[PDB]
Amino acid sequence: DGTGISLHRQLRAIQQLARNVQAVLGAFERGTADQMLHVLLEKAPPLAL
Amino acid sequence: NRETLDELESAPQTTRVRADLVAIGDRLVFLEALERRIYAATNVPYP
Repeated sequence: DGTGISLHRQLRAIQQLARNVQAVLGAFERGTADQMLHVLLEKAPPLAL
Repeated sequence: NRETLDELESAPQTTRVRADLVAIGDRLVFLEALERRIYAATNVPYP
């Protein structure tokens, strides 16, 4: 709109997007630790057996 | 973004005070029984 509102809402949009990208690029660090428990339960016989 | 913009204080006055320290596991907690200190003759019940 040619005002500072148009600038500041753009800076609000970039700061919204900076949260999500660092979230999901951090998610595969945790999704690895998710899956390794799901593969260490796939080959898991109980100690009682 | 990355904000982290919470400001710090000015390192205030650090006095020595007879309080009561114990440690419970990893954490280190006061003990306080506030009867003879703040509620002795005040005639208001302890909460």
